[PDB]
Amino acid sequence: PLIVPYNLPLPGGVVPRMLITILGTVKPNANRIALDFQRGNDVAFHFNPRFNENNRRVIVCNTKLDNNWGREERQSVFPFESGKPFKIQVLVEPDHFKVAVNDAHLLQYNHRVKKLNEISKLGISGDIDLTSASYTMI
Ligand SMILES: CO[C@@H]1[C@@H](n2cc(-c3ccc(Cl)c(F)c3F)nn2)[C@@H](O)[C@@H](CO)O[C@@H]1Cc1cn(C2(C(F)F)COC2)nn1
Ligand SMILES: [Cl-]
Repeated sequence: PLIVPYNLPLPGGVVPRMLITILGTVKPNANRIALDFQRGNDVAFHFNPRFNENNRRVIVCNTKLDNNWGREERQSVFPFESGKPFKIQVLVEPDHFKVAVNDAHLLQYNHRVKKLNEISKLGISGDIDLTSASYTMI
């Protein structure tokens, strides 16, 4: 187990068939979780579970370019529960990131940042106890 915030290096960036697995437990009374796939200061893919946005649970995804957030993609399907162990899997495909939680498909996010081989860091932050962060090629 690791203390958040945690930075997982992605040397030479990401590539199709790369499967990133994040294991942990959501804290009790969690407010937020964030995964940030970064290309330098740009955030290619921000994955942001919010547990109380106007008393609703929502997944927010976005990209940050030149320090500016773009158009949010939102999902009401919310597989996380406070206090419970989770597995987030991000599968890199040619045209999108595919996300599954606890072995159930959640969403896809089309690549806005095109240079996959420069997306060289994954930041993990928010209201979790982080057990592990690793990747493999499927
Ligand atoms: C409150 O900041 C968040 C941003 N955010 C979260 C974290 C964050 C830090 C620490 C932790 Cl531990 C953690 F979990 C975290 F989510 N940092 N930045 C990020 O979630 C962003 C996603 O779109 O939304 C917000 C910023 C934002 C959105 N927008 C609009 C458009 F441009 F997107 C939507 O109408 C205009 N303008 N600004
Ligand atoms: Cl944090």
